[PDB]
Amino acid sequence: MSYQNINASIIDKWAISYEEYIKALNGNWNVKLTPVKFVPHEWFEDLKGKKLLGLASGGGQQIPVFTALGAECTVLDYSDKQLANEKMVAEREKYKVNIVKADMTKPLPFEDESFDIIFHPVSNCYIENVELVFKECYRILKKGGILLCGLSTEINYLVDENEEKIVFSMPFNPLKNKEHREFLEKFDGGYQFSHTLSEQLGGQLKAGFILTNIEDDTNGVGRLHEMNISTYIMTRAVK
Amino acid sequence: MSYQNINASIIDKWAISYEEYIKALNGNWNVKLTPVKFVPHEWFEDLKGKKLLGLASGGGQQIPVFTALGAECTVLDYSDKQLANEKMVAEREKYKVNIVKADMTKPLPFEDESFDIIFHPVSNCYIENVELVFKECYRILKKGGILLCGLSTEINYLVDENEEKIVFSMPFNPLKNKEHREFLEKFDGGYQFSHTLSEQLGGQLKAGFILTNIEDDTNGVGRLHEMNISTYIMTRAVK
Repeated sequence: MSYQNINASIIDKWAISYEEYIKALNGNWNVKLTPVKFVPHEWFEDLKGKKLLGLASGGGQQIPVFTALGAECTVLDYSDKQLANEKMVAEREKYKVNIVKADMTKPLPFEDESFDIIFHPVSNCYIENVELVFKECYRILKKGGILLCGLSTEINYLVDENEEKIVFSMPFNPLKNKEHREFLEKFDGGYQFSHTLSEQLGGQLKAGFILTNIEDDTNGVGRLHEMNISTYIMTRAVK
Repeated sequence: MSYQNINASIIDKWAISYEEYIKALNGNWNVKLTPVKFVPHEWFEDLKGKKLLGLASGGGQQIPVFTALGAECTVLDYSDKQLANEKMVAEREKYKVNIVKADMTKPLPFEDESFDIIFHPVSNCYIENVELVFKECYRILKKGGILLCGLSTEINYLVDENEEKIVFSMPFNPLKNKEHREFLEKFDGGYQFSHTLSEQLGGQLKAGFILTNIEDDTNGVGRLHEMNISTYIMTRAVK
């Protein structure tokens, strides 16, 4: 089994309400790239008629909202259950959505200049190398297209469950380090990877993107969140 | 008795050799924005003939190298001892340099569009508000000019005296929190401040800079360095 298939099966082992979809149709909406903050509405521009890709954004959480606002949406995920939740909500609200099962560690199955916007919430913590994913995002966006990302860092991988003593040496890589794989095994964590700023932000620059907004967020729950420690990045970039 | 004067006296209380300067005249050189890594030479373009500002870059370690390579340099720093090092090298090599004592938290004493490049190594951990400094950098750079920075983050300000446990809630601000001021006063650390990515990177975007390169670095010594934990950013941006 590939580590990506192991991750999907763990996610499968573990959706927007009808009322919330109704609110979105009435103009009342908010989505997240990271655990706490809502994405400023201006980052998306006008979505009516825009082609949107939810990159590892399944579960029937954000795509139903973008669909209610008029976007023609495609959702890519490697978890069958995340994809099933997207289909369940599409059926409940009688809307069309292009559901694609695919591993984002590999080339994306779309043509060049196919999308106006890519919505990529926290998810690349499940893949080892992110630079190739950002180059693919650049290829499939049209000129002037928008990439919005939620991005993990190193801090959450420095600590153990006590969220206090710094115990792990970086990078956190369970493919390469027995100690990191063993820690995840105590909590059924699968294969998760720390990533540096050279990866999460420099990877977008190397692909050609112009970064326009960079903001911080916290975990939403737990000790590091209560201490107001910034553990995630929210980014907007344009091609 | 201001915090900037306190920091300057602590740094004072705490330069390149002739051989190293001559190596630099011969195109054999390396400088740092952060504790460990050398700055890629391509980030500067060709220094010959460029007007360069070392912003809080005193100590006689980088400015003599850029002068050897043909840049016309100004060095700004608030530590008398750091500026003395620049004076000792300039007199030994008999080159021209503009040596300016000034507090970079306040407006910089330069005309708009005056410099081709600003070199800004790790230093803004000693000041509370960094967004105003980036705006001043944008004002004094020529169109098409380059800003190179070494930037501190939050991790170094999370930890106890042994770099073991995460004990401080953010932001770390000794002007506002007695507990933070007391911690530094135990190590003769002065007044240092944590800064977020919204500040260190978003502050460059809000001033008008276009980020072109983002890399990470470590502390160079101590427990977090031995664990390879990234605690600094290296950046290049263009106006």
